[PDB]
Amino acid sequence: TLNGGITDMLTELANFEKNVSQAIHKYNAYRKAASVIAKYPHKIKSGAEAKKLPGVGTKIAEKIDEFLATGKLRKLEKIRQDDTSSSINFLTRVSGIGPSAARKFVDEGIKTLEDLRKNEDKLNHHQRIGLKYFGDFEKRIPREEMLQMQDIVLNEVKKVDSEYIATVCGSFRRGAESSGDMDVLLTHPSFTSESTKQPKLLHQVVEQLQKVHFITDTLSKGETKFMGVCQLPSKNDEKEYPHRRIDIRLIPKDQYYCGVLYFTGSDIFNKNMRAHALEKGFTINEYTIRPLGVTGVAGEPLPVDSEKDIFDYIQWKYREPKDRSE
DNA sequence: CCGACGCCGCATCAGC
DNA sequence: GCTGATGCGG
DNA sequence: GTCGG
Ligand SMILES: Nc1ccn([C@@H]2O[C@H](COP(=O)(O)OP(=O)(O)OP(=O)(O)O)[C@@H](O)[C@H]2O)c(=O)n1
Ligand SMILES: Nc1ccn([C@@H]2O[C@H](COP(=O)(O)OP(=O)(O)OP(=O)(O)O)[C@@H](O)[C@H]2O)c(=O)n1
Ligand SMILES: [Cl-]
Ligand SMILES: [Cl-]
Ligand SMILES: [Cl-]
Ligand SMILES: [Cl-]
Ligand SMILES: [Cl-]
Ligand SMILES: [Cl-]
Ligand SMILES: [Mn+2]
Ligand SMILES: [Mn+2]
Ligand SMILES: [Mn+2]
Ligand SMILES: [Mn+2]
Ligand SMILES: [Mn+2]
Ligand SMILES: [Mn+2]
Ligand SMILES: [Mn+2]
Ligand code: NA
Ligand code: NA
Repeated sequence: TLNGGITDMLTELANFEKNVSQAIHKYNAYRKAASVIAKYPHKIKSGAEAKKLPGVGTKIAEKIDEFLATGKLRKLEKIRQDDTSSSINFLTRVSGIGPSAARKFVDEGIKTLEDLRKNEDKLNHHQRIGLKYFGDFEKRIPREEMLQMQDIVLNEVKKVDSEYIATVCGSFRRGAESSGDMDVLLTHPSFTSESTKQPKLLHQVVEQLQKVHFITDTLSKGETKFMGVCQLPSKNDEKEYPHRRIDIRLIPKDQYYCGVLYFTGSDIFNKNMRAHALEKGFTINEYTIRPLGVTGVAGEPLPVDSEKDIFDYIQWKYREPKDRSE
């Protein structure tokens, strides 16, 4: 892409800060800079030019000047050669292993894929499954396959209870031609902000998808959020499709608009949008947008009858999902 | 300079 | 068992 | 690491 070298550098720095340094704000700062640069419609010729963009400061401007001059960043060359940093970074690529578990594993002499495989008993359930499908989870999902997965989820959901509505969100809803995984928002009239009238609303759906061998494993599961693994069925003599991550979030039906804005994202879009709301005197979560009282305490949920209504409250023009890929 | 940086679900642990 | 901190994830 | 105040 236009400034791909810079955004890659920044993304790598972000990862280092999160996984190694354990500095979440630095991680977020770097990702924010990469995101604003990614969107910038000119090929950046200097750090000064980049510094004009919001989120890009003095330190990043300097790194951009070094990157542009040399094609490299010394700081990253160093980090790349450091054994602890490199090991910690790799372990964190397994779902369920974060910065803390990675550093602990590397402490115990567990630091390669092979090491993990021969110490399964040191992993929790999530981590065990993340390792099992490590290779598959590296692969992206063509949109054509997302469409196939959408049909299966939507039709299977209908067979449990025709009152369910399932909406594929995440990168798919933002129009991506390929997705890292599948994200599904689920509703049912028996679960609203004002009561849960049926039990097992999410469970029933997971069971059904498992029953037809779509869902193959579970990373975690509660009453409103399921994290697992799924796989398209392959044809006769046809090689198997990769295993894919799937996230399903059951949302109170009357709070669909807040939930769908939330689950559509992107994650950076959300951080940016929620931060602006705070600046504007509001707080947005997946359920409500609420006013901030003077004390700084949230008040009553404001009326919402569209995604647009939420943008309006905070004085932002509506942005279609495809324009929320930050 | 500096205080804030999105907001919440589920798994695991420490403490009682 | 419960409750609140921490990890890791959406 | 950045930015408003
Ligand atoms: N998972 C879903 C999907 C949608 N709906 C209902 O369906 C309506 C709109 O249908 P749909 O086109 O599928 O969603 P949106 O286009 O995002 O909503 P709208 O066009 O009304 O703004 C929403 O008001 C919502 O009440 C729901 O309850 N649960
Ligand atoms: N830190 C995060 C992570 C995720 N999300 C929400 O959860 C959605 C799904 O998460 P994820 O699958 O990780 O993001 P995608 O945008 O779908 O990216 P990908 O193509 O890799 O799946 C995001 O889009 C966003 O709406 C969020 O609010 N904050
Ligand atoms: Cl930090
Ligand atoms: Cl480099
Ligand atoms: Cl360093
Ligand atoms: Cl859909
Ligand atoms: Cl709320
Ligand atoms: Cl769109
Ligand atoms: Mn992904
Ligand atoms: Mn996704
Ligand atoms: Mn996801
Ligand atoms: Mn597989
Ligand atoms: Mn703003
Ligand atoms: Mn996290
Ligand atoms: Mn400033
Ligand atoms: Na700037
Ligand atoms: Na991980």
